[PDB]
Amino acid sequence: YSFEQAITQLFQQLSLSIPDTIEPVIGVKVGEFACHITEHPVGQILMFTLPSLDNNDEKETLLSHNIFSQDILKPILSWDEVGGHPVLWNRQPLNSLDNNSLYTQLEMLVQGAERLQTSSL
Amino acid sequence: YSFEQAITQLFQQLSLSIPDTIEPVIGVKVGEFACHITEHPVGQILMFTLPSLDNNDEKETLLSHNIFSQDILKPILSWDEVGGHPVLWNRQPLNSLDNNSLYTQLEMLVQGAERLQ
Repeated sequence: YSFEQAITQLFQQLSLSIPDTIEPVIGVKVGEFACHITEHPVGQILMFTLPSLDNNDEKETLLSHNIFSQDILKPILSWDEVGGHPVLWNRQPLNSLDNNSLYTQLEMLVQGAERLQTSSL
Repeated sequence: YSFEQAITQLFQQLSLSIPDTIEPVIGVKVGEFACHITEHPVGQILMFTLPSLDNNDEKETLLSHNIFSQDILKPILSWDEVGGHPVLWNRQPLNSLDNNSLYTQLEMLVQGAERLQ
């Protein structure tokens, strides 16, 4: 199961037109979240977005978002030390995907991005 | 591999006595790190340890340990809000394990705990 085929199916389930040329890093906008999909490392489908973090959130609160859960697609909050900004991402094997695999991954990623903006109050 | 079979092979490699009855959560002490191994969710082998972080590390420094890399066994640093302590963990599918898969996962987890310094 290649990246090309994976993206195709995903775009077919998003009511999106199958791109004639599938770039290495694909961008899909879900609401206000620009999500990027790519193969990294080879054999793994990685999805990531750049969230907005409340400057008033402590490290403990941010790290609490990364505790393991029963959903292996729950995204991880990290820092692009170099880029100087947060990176939220998830990941799964390209060889064990199901019809709804990629959609759920993208959905769990956005859901995680929304939770991060739900914390100030 | 069933959870029991994976644990048995790992313990043989670590030369550790295998309990008569294998519990769902299994611990192993490596150096100064107590590591816990369990199947969660079903079909996934989860390992985690409770590290001691450097109080000098800022928010950005701690979260930088979580960026994705080429090694899918690189551990994730998180926090248990109730216990009030950090939790470092990694995970991989039970259905795609090899002879040294769990040993490598444990090695990567401890290596990560050491990098937190």
